[PDB]
Amino acid sequence: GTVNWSVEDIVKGINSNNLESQLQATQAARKLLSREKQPPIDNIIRAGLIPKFVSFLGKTDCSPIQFESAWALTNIASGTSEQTKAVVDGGAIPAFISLLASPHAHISEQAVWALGNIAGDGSAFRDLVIKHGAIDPLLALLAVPDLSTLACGYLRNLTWTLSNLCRNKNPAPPLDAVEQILPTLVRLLHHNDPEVLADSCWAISYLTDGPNERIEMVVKKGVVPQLVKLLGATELPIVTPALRAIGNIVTGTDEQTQKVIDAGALAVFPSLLTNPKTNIQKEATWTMSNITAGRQDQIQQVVNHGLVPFLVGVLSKADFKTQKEAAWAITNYTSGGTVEQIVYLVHCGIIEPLMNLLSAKDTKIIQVILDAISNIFQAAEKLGETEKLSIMIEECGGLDKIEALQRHENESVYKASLNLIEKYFS
Amino acid sequence: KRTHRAKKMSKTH
Repeated sequence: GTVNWSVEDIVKGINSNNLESQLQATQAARKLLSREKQPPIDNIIRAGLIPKFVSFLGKTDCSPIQFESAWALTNIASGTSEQTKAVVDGGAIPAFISLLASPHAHISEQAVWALGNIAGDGSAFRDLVIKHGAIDPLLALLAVPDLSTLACGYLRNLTWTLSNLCRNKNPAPPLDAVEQILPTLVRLLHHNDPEVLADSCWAISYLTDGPNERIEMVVKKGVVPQLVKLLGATELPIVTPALRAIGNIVTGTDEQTQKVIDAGALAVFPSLLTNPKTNIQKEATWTMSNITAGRQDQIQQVVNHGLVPFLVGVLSKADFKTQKEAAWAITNYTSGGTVEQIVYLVHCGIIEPLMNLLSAKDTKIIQVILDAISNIFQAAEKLGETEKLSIMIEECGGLDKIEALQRHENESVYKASLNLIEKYFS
Repeated sequence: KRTHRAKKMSKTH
């Protein structure tokens, strides 16, 4: 009956003066817009149908046309920015917020979903959705004693939409919206559905991707231990955002970073730094690099947890981008560590893979490595053992690599190397 | 210190 209508038949039905004809035609639009290959979103927009769909959202007396129109609009709003905008410019935002209170769960859920698509377009629409008062009624849908009594699909949608309200930057969401959402998010993060957990992690990851005061608002809610537990989950779609959030946190103050350590994060790193997914290995190593940029007692915990050999491992063999994070981690460690910590690093075998990386054609990694080498020499000066290190560097091919880099195009590179040769190899 | 979830989703069924 409503399979494969043409756009002009949809239009004819929608402009009939007959609410049931209008319902049918709307559902026909919903089915066109639901198909996998190339839903004709532009054709429906150009036929002028958005304003009619939007007025159908307000038909309380006809729940099925509210549902079909909400579903149609959700799929228009899922497309490009220009398509999401046509939905917003039709007045959809306030009309979807009013349907959040619908007694029909499947309608309320559709409105949740549509608002998530709108907010997911970017900061401006996210902030407009917020200004129109969406957060109170979204959160009231989750004001239940036990999230387990909600339908699973519905909870997941609510979680995803909330995550889109937490998204983006330039600007980040209003501080007061973040304060209002956070307690519900903390509760979703203790829920047992893997997709709610994933999306709650994603939300927390967005909220920690910012300056220290943004990180603080999250860390103060006590979530860091739960994030560490999710870090150890078997599902990759959970570990990925949990690790992004932990990483973001450790870009903050040394005290914020200490909370991550205190909660036991370092114990999961032997597995993250060997994870078969190269993106996890990369972000794990990035995260290490920010922990090795902290204080000496923090560097010591990296040492006590047995993580220096895992950094030697990733330096020795990993995807190139992960190796570049490892080089950063080593330059940070050597720049802030004690003499003893730096010696330990050499005893773990850091020099040979560091030298092997000097033949990379990435001039950033080269500077990072030269800085590390200079720092390690500086610790050896203090013990009077620059020679022993010089020999170690020469024996694995490292002197040849540094000699060459005197003739490198970049300025800091030729300088840094000239220095080392002049200072330690003449 | 140095600084994947779909933005939008269409409903098919």
